[PDB]
Amino acid sequence: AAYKLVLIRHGESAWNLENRFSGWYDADLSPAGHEEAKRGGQALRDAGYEFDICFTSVQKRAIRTLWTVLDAIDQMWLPVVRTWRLNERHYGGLTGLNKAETAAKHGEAQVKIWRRSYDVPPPPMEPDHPFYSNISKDRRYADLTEDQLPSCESLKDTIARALPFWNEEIVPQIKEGKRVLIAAHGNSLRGIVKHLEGLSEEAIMELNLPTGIPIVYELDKNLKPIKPMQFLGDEETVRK
Amino acid sequence: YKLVLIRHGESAWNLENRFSGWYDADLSPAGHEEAKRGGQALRDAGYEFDICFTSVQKRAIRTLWTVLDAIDQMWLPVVRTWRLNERHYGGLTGLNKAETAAKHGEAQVKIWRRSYDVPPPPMEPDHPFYSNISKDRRYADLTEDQLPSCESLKDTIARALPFWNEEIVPQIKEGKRVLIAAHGNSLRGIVKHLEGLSEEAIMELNLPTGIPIVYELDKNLKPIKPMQFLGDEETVRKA
Ligand SMILES: O=C1CCn2c(C(=O)O)cc3cc(Cl)cc(c32)N1
Ligand SMILES: O=C1CCn2c(C(=O)O)cc3cc(Cl)cc(c32)N1
Ligand SMILES: [Cl-]
Repeated sequence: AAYKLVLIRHGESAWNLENRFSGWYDADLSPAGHEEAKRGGQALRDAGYEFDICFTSVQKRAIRTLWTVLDAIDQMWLPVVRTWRLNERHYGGLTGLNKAETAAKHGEAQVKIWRRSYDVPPPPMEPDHPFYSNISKDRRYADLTEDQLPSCESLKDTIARALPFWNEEIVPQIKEGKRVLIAAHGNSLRGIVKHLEGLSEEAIMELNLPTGIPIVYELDKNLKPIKPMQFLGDEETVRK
Repeated sequence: YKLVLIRHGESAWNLENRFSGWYDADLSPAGHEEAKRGGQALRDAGYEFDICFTSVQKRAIRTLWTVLDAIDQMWLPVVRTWRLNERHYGGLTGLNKAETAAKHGEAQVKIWRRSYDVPPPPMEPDHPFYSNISKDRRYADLTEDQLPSCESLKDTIARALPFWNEEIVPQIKEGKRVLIAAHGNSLRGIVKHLEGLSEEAIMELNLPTGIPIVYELDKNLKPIKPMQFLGDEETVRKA
């Protein structure tokens, strides 16, 4: 094909072990998730992949995934571009709650509505929320406009603010011939996969990208996939 | 304005004592610990940055990664440039002191050590690093004039300072707090421009490794006080 694009979703975080909603909270990788990034980078190294530019979020679990990959493939010298538009979905007032706290406060019906819905956001993260200063006042977002800093996101909102970065900054690099690596999160990568394959709301909400595994697209000159996405790795991990 | 430089520490296989140059040596464990200590000094002092500059050489890049991790600023933008690379030591790259004297003689090696504008011999096709460096992907867009076979110190500073002038100075002037993680001779180039040092003075300057180097600059980017070092009092005095 004309072009080849590689995505990687970061693995287990510290808050995953606590089964807390992270969203925009800057949870680090857990030791296991860091090991996953190492395995994915080894897969890219064995396959001989080369890149010219990398994109990631401003969240350290993705940035550390990308760092671990670049180390494994001996491409630490590549230019790296960080953007809040590749961040995980903003889970609003659910941020920091675990499964039990969420069910206790909102009930199983409302939580299932939020889980299955494409465009119903969770509650806003209000100023008295325990992580409100930690996230909404973090200087890394100081240049966002009032309308851009979200208090909460549905998957629709998340995709809506990720796709502008893809169209304006990633697409030109790809069409310039640069080999792109994107290290990011489940829901932002959902936005990209939905755009690439023209998937339905229901189809994207059923797609669970694997973590720590290189996802390869072969793209024609209009950036439309010529075949299904492929996973890199040994036979076992590729199986699962 | 506040500007921080950090020079990386020890590299693998004693290569900092072997004219490591443009060979892309990794940090040794000890040099990695040096970087962790420097980053911890920066965190203890509560430093914040807005943009970071480094070379295309992984010992500098890993030093900067370690510092960003230690100060919880992995989200900062990072700009890599070959213009901040270590001095290219030509045919000497990879040789220890005894091998250098054996091959070239004491008198010649002294001349290269003491001279500001005489390069070592070029790195030839038979050199074990010749294809490893000169055909490396990362230098593919360099023009023939730009990609060295060897550099005098003058050469190194001449190719570093254009990057300083065109990319770092505008950021300092916009008020962004700049961090630079680079190498001995490229940082020498910056320090020589900042302090207007002479050739003999810059050749006598040996910047310490793993130590944050803080500059306070006025509206003209002219230092207002001598460079200061960060760390516990023990290592600060030493430096
Ligand atoms: O990607 C996902 C799936 C996992 N998920 C769950 C769960 O119980 O597994 C609840 C939930 C709620 C919201 Cl608003 C978004 C979610 C949620 N995003
Ligand atoms: O920064 C330096 C100082 C250390 N140095 C020595 C030494 O014996 O310490 C020999 C030498 C030769 C060249 Cl061409 C450049 C050097 C050299 N660059
Ligand atoms: Cl980086």
